[PDB]
Amino acid sequence: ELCSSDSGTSSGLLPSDRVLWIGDVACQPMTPIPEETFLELKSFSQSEFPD
Amino acid sequence: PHGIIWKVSPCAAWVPSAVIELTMPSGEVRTFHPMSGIPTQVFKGVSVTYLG
Repeated sequence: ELCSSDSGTSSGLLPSDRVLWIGDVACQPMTPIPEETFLELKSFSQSEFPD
Repeated sequence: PHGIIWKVSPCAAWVPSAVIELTMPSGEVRTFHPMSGIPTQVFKGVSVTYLG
């Protein structure tokens, strides 16, 4: 919730283990699609999760 | 040397089937081949199947 003081961060050089990536996600180049397909996909998605 | 290629698919059911040219109310028109009791790759909710 808050940023507390840390003595190990005074040197200015932090190792790589102090960096966390929430979730496994990869990106890629995309292609634009019409609004009708996106609307149908959104409708099917919101219908797949009625709760 | 020649390179003759064959494609064999064994089957022992011989169930009736048909073609379906479905048109969505939005405007999309596609076609698919349903089987007798087998799903036909449901296209956004519609899972119409064929019976014999």
